Amino acid sequence: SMGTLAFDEYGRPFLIIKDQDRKSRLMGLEALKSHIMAAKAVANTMRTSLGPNGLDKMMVDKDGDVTVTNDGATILSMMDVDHQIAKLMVELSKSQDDEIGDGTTGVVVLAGALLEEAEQLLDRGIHPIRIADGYEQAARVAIEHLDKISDSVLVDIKDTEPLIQTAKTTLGSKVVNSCHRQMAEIAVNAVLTVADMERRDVDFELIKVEGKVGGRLEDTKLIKGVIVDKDFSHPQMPKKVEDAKIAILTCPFEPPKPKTKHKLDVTSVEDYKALQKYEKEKFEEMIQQIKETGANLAICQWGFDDEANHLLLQNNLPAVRWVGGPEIELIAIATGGRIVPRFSELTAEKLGFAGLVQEISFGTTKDKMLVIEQCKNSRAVTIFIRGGNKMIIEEAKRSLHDALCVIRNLIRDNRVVYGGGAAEISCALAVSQEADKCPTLEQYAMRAFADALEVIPMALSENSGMNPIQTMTEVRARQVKEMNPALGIDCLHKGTNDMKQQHVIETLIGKKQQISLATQMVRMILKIDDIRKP
Amino acid sequence: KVQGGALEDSQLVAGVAFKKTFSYAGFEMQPKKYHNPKIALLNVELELKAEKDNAEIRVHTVEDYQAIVDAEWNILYDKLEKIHHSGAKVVLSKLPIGDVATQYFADRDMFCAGRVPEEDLKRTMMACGGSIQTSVNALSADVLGRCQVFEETQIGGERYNFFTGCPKAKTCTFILRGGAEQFMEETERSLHDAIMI
Amino acid sequence: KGAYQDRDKPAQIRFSNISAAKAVADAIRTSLGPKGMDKMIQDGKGDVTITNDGATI
Amino acid sequence: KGAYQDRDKPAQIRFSNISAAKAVADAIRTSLGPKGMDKMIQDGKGDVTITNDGATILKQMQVLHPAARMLVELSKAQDIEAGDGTTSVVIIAGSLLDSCTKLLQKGIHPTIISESFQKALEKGIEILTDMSRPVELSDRETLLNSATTSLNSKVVSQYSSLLSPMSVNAVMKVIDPATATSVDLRDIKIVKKLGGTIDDCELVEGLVLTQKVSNSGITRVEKAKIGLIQFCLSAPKTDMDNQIVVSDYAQMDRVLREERAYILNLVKQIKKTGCNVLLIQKSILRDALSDLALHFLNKMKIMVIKDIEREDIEFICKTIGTKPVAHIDQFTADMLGSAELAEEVNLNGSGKLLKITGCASPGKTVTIVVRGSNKLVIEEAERSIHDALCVIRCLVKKRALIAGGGAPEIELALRLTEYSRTLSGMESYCVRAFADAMEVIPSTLAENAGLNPISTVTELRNRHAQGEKTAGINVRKGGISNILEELVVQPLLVSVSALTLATETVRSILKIDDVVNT
Amino acid sequence: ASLSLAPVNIFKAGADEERAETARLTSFIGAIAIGDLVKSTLGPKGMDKILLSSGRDASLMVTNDGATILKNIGVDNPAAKVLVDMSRVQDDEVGDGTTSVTVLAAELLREAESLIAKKIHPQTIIAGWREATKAAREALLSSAVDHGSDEVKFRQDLMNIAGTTLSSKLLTHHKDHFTKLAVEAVLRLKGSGNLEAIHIIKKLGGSLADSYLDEGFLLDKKIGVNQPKRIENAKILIANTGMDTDKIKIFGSRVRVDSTAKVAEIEHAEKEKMKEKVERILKHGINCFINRQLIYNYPEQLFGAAGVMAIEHADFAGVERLALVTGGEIASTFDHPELVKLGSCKLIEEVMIGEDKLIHFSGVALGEACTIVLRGATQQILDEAERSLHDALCVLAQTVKDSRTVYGGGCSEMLMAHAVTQLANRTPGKEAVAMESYAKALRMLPTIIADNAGYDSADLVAQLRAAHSEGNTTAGLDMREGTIGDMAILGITESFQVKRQVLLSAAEAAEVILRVDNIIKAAPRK
Amino acid sequence: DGRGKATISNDGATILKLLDVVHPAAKTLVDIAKSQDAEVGDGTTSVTL
Ligand SMILES: Nc1ncnc2c1ncn2[C@@H]1O[C@H](COP(=O)(O)OP(=O)(O)O)[C@@H](O)[C@H]1O
Ligand SMILES: Nc1ncnc2c1ncn2[C@@H]1O[C@H](COP(=O)(O)OP(=O)(O)O)[C@@H](O)[C@H]1O
Ligand SMILES: Nc1ncnc2c1ncn2[C@@H]1O[C@H](COP(=O)(O)OP(=O)(O)O)[C@@H](O)[C@H]1O
Ligand SMILES: Nc1ncnc2c1ncn2[C@@H]1O[C@H](COP(=O)(O)OP(=O)(O)O)[C@@H](O)[C@H]1O
Ligand SMILES: [Mg+2]
Ligand SMILES: [Mg+2]
Ligand SMILES: [Mg+2]
Ligand SMILES: [Mg+2]
Repeated sequence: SMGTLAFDEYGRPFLIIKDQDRKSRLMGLEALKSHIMAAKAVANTMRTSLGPNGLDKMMVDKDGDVTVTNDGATILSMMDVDHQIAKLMVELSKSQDDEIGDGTTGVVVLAGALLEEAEQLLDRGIHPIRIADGYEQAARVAIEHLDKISDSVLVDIKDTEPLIQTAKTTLGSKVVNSCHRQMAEIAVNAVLTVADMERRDVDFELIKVEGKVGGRLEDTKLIKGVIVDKDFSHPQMPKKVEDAKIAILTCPFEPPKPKTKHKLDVTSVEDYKALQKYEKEKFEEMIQQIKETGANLAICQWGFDDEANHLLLQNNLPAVRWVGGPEIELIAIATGGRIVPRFSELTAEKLGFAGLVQEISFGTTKDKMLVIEQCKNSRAVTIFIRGGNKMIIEEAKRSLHDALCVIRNLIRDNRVVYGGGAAEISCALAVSQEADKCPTLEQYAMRAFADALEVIPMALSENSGMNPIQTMTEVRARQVKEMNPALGIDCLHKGTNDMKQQHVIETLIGKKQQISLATQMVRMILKIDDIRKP
Repeated sequence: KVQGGALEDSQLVAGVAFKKTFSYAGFEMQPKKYHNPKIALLNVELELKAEKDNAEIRVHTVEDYQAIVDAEWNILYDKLEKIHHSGAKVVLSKLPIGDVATQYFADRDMFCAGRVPEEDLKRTMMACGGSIQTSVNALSADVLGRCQVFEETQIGGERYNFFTGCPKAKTCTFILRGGAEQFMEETERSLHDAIMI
Repeated sequence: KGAYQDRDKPAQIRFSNISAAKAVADAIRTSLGPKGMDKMIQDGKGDVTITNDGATI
Repeated sequence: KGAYQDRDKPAQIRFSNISAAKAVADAIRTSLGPKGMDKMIQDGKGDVTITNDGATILKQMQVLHPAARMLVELSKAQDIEAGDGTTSVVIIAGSLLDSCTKLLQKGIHPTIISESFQKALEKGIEILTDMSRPVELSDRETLLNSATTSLNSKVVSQYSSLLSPMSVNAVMKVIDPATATSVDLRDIKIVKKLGGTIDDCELVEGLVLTQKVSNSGITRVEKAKIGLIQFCLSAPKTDMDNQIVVSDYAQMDRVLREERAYILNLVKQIKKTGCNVLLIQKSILRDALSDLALHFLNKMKIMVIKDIEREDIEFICKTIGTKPVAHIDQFTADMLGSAELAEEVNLNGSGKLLKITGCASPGKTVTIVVRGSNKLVIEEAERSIHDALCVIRCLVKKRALIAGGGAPEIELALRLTEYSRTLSGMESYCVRAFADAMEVIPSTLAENAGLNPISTVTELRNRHAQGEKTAGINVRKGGISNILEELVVQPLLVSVSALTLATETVRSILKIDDVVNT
Repeated sequence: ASLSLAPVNIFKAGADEERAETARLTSFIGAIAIGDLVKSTLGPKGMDKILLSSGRDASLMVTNDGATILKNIGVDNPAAKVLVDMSRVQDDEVGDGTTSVTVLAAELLREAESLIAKKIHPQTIIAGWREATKAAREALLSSAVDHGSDEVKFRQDLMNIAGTTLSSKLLTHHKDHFTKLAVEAVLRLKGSGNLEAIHIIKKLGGSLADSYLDEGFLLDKKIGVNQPKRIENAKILIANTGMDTDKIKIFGSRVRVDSTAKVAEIEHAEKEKMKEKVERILKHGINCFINRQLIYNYPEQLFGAAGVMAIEHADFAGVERLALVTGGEIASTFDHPELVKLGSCKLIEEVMIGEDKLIHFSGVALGEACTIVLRGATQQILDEAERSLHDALCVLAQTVKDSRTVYGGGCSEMLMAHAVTQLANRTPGKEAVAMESYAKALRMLPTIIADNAGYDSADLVAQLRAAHSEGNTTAGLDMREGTIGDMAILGITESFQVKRQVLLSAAEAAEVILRVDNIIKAAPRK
Repeated sequence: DGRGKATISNDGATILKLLDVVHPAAKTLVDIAKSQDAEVGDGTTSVTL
């Protein structure tokens, strides 16, 4: 492990690279084995966070804040890694999360398993590129087999039971499985409310995921509208407004002010009195314009002053101030209103409508929130999460993100493979059959790919207390005997091994992305044979 | 380079594509698909601003004060109204487009993107077939751009604007997928080798 | 569901021992056979030893 | 065999708190009584402080143990409620805790100790009230004797003949004796000026100011009409950004001239009212007294004192009947104060003072000028005078008087011993502990006087049992006597509040069982 | 292999990865440390702690509140941090139960360590714990009683709840006093839950029984100089105006002239504007004027000449409470007096408390906000009294919101434990062995309550368990003599809200701590 | 790099740019690999070899 070790065949200094004495290098099979060791360490860390009986990890950051989670992407992001192959595995999980939002632990476990099998193949002397090419071949076979055994679900708003089952499968492994169906239902309703069916797009900016300590997890609900962390501007305004005609404004309720450098010169008592009357009349004109539009509520983005606040109160115009741009946008979208930049441009048509605007309390806290709901056809939505601690609230947020991403993936492609390791077992069977029909030296690489695909069912069995090899062999034999690629691991011990009957459901895009990403990253890792670093 | 996805999921767009650029409020009120849009490519800051940095207003009357306020607003609104009357349903600026302009275009059911990078702007120009305008006073169909489809879609965690359908396109945009920053970077280097070859 | 196996250090120790043993085996795999080569070993005192013998190595 | 009590840290914490409290009590035991001495305290910064005040001593010694901190807060609370007894209260608290030590050792629970202490407290309040005698605020001799008793403990006790009548006059001048239920000692202003001796302290019925006079030549004013000015005598300045743009040479001369004319009109509107003394509030953000204004005022023969503070305004108005004026339009003759004299008096080259004496509307305010040869003795004279004023305040609050010289403590000890013998149980031990603990103040008085504490306290107990409940330690004769003949009296409120606050602090400390290092 | 114990360490210098048994060890020891710390404050015979911070100011607190204790300690164990946050959230949700939720979570984790040693999976344990939580919830809800309809019995339940909330705290000395204080103060809110309406002023000095609830209102602000100090039949204008060199909000405005004479004219115009503002104010027909903002010398003079008491520098809280206590409208515009509602109180005087003067509003109109004067011998006594009063007021507010009540003295925990035991002995598998541990923790709650007094905790909890098995669903600890009794008669009752929240938050935190099999720490920022 | 950011490449010009070569004669191979990537875009490893 050194950059250059000669110093010359003549005794004269041999300096080629800067700080070559402080620099290191690993070349060849030892570099490959170091990579495999790092990847195996990461994967063996992650495999215990896989499945319903999977356990969580408690991450502590630089400043000592605690994060309890089962999400592989969050774990590997919070993990203070120094190894570059482990950094690649963190990138792998992040990529699975970006593209899919689920599978972030399966990808890592599977990639680690592929590298662990490549280890024995390299011991037997196969070229790492030949291993990578056999892995590509087997991965293509497995992807087509997934397309083959896939099923389809209806993504309609009438019967949402298949989507609820998919979301429940996604949320089975998370701490929020205490409110399993409630969480699944609200993730489904959220995406279906905010989803472009024709475009097949789902903008998550239209889903506001808010958390507030207090209450119970069961109190988490879907608001068809908006929630804001603000209150009415005056403490004597009413805390409830029903059938609210809302004026959304990005103009501070203050006297106008040019953006250009300006100096208004007062040169006489008459000029001073004119200025005074101008200010008074500006405040009165603002409030009068808001009133003549017919609004019963105003929502500004930039705060206002004492005269405007008291005039709103006097004129029976409850008002919120210092509302942020994103929530202003969501309020406009939800209430059907248009964002107005100045009072002169305000009309009865630019107003939004909410059947209820309320200020909500949270016990012995002094904190208030504003709920806007009972809109007609809100294309925006809010998920308000409650719970007994900020750790379970943050975990609920990320778990519900997983469920929303899964429903998004169904809206993008409704095809569905059955989980519990059943899809992996079926793909392993297909890859084994094709390796049997393959006469080149990659037969070994494809057999290794199959043995690696079989690590997810083994991991599920282990986490569920079952004997990995026994359970997997029995369910594999059953799959080959009675043709049913929906036969998998009974993690919850419902008796049956039929995942189609247990309604354990994954997205085809999810499994395909797992396989493809794991294989591509394993390829880039096997292609590395030299490490240099200080 | 869009992290997430497979190499076979990578793609070439016979047009131009670039990532969404720091939208303000009302951008979600804007539409996100246009089926024969005309495209205004500009080097213009569209927002309420000091008309000039060495400019100083001096008034001695509240009527003149109000006139000046309304004058700033009319300057902005006239720029926006010219852009609207050019027929352009999509608006791209190398310079910022403020929240007022964003909401104006959202109300007119137009699309706006500001702070677009210069390279992406020139590619949009070479693809759609217009010219980049520092002034909005001559927005002719000769200087406007055109594509058969404009869309904003999700690609692996990021939002991307696609101008597709340009038959006169002298430009293309590779969109590379993969599981790591360095994976995608070495993919780019490989493609650079192939392209130079 | 059998016994949870609340402890992971036994398995960790097993894997550590296996790794060390495999490392030794893979280190001397090159000194095996007619086509195998020798290793030079410089002791801490500086006593040099060239050898193909596994026990000696 | 009950519960094993597997934990010993609660008891260890109790004993540590008791030890700290007893250490504080034993540290200040020497500053108790007429024969008690003072402590010097050099702060970390080097600020020296000589004092006999328990609250001052404890606040100034940066105590670190929690229980000792709590005793500091206790002495401060006594200083608030009574202003006298801040040493007795700490000593009583320390003694109650030192007795809780052996109670705990006997194996009594802190809760039982606390409740029995509450019982002893209620019985002791009853006993002290029975001992007490009512007082009329017309009883000037009783007030003088209360003040003299309060001062006997301090460095200013050879000057009691001078500072007791002043401490009675001040309070009797700042309260309506028929309706008053309390006193605000902010009505009594104290002005510490170095120089002279403590025999030079003075009670000024009018007003005293340390601010200097701005006029030269006008130091004395008879038949003085005084005005408070909350506006600025300088060139006009709007609250908004204002400039004066000159574009012609003539406008320059015009600017100077019009400024002169503005200032002259101001000072003329001031002179027209008959004002000859002018108090100008302190003004940052604007010059309150320009040189032009001073020139014109001096030419008009008006004394000027600027830099008056915005916190002394209500006091100055309460004193000399002035009304603060913030706009020249409202500056008229009815907004002035008439004083028979206003003079800048010199103190033997030791500084200057503005004295506004004589007043047609001298409203319930007085000032005390404290003189002295050292900063330390001046500070302690101020503290002692405050203690005397607070004793008179206790007398105003509660029209009841109690004998001194440890007579209340001995009577308390005795009658609570009797109460303990009647309340047989485990409360009996705790009440007897409360009694013998309060029997420590007489012991301290005796030790400090120089007597045999055991013999003195035994004679006191014996005479109080015979019936002489107004019997105490006569440090003048050197033994026991009727303490009212020595005229050692103190308000019942002092003893009662000391007992109450000490018992509450003791119960609080007894409810503690652990210490954490957050 | 493992991330840490591998031939290659995959971590940056300063990081760490505790694995399964090591992680559960540090988690259980941290949680049980937190719990053992916070107990001994539990119950009537609970004792207080000295916090004794270590910063350079060295704040000193004497507390019996578990939330306060946990907030003010330097915790570095992650599971302990979880329990700390749990107690903080308890104090946010309700105002009581912050020591019971922590002790319960710690006892559940102790039982969970025992079960893991018994070789049970920390998913079979979580399953059984969720079933037991359901059973305990339903038993509690069935045991709850409501009296909000009957006004007299609701008053009695409020008094009992306040007494039970204060029993553990330093105010149990004067419990019958502070109970009445807190109940009257929470009923003066007339159904609102605004605890900011109840202002608490801690005045050093006096006895703890000298504390009281002012029949009107008290304010620690000053009156102007030439202005009255006593006002009978006070008409009050509550405001938030500037009244302090109040400039026109046009900020480019500048006075640019060519004459000091013109500058003086403009200055006089500013003063005339302030005078007209004061005149518009006075046209409301007032005797008192309270402003959230300052009041400068000139408006002070004007109010004095008008005979108006002008209180300045009240704050947002001050004017809110004043509006609640008098009926007025906080105003900033005075061009429509017919629309501005004024406040009323029979009298406004200046009173003495300790050595400080305060504005006293007596005979107020509404009274929907309150002032409580807390007297005491030490600042520590005063802060602990404020915390205890806050506890009691929060609980009474939550009860006025939800009149459901639940008996205390371990009766509720014993009833829930009985339900969990029935479920367990009717349930097969090792989930039954985890339900039994749930029940053991629920029982260990009153066990600890009794331990803190010095009684035969084992004997008394056995008696309670037998009673709740026989059907005496109201049996609880009688902590006067050290026996068992009828909580319904002794008046030891809690808010169903607080007991349910204790149960659920404890079970949830124990679940989330039990799901952890790895603790991956990142290099400290240092 | 010193910042800890890794670059993974099969491209010889890239690899040699990243190697902090300081030998005056061995800088010439890095330079000609750069020149090859400039003029052609392929052959960077072949040129050095
Ligand atoms: N109810 C269930 N029964 C059997 N297997 C399940 C069940 N729920 C989830 N799984 C399996 O556990 C695996 C891991 O899912 P999960 O841990 O939720 O996310 P990730 O795929 O990111 O690890 C999936 O492959 C799925 O097949
Ligand atoms: N000429 C040869 N051809 C093939 N194999 C050989 C030959 N000579 C020795 N071997 C094999 O080499 C191995 C032993 O080689 P060696 O390096 O001495 O190892 P060891 O120390 O185990 O004997 C045996 O398997 C032996 O059969
Ligand atoms: N002339 C005196 N003879 C006897 N006892 C006195 C005399 N003067 C004061 N005392 C007693 O001294 C005690 C107070 O002295 P002091 O040192 O001021 O302590 P504290 O700060 O507690 O008042 C009281 O018990 C009082 O009765
Ligand atoms: N007078 C009493 N008799 C019996 N038990 C009581 C009494 N007062 C309170 N408790 C019990 O003490 C527990 C509350 O103790 P406390 O120290 O206030 O902790 P927390 O902060 O959890 O409320 C509850 O179980 C309550 O029922
Ligand atoms: Mg999942
Ligand atoms: Mg004294
Ligand atoms: Mg409590
Ligand atoms: Mg090439």
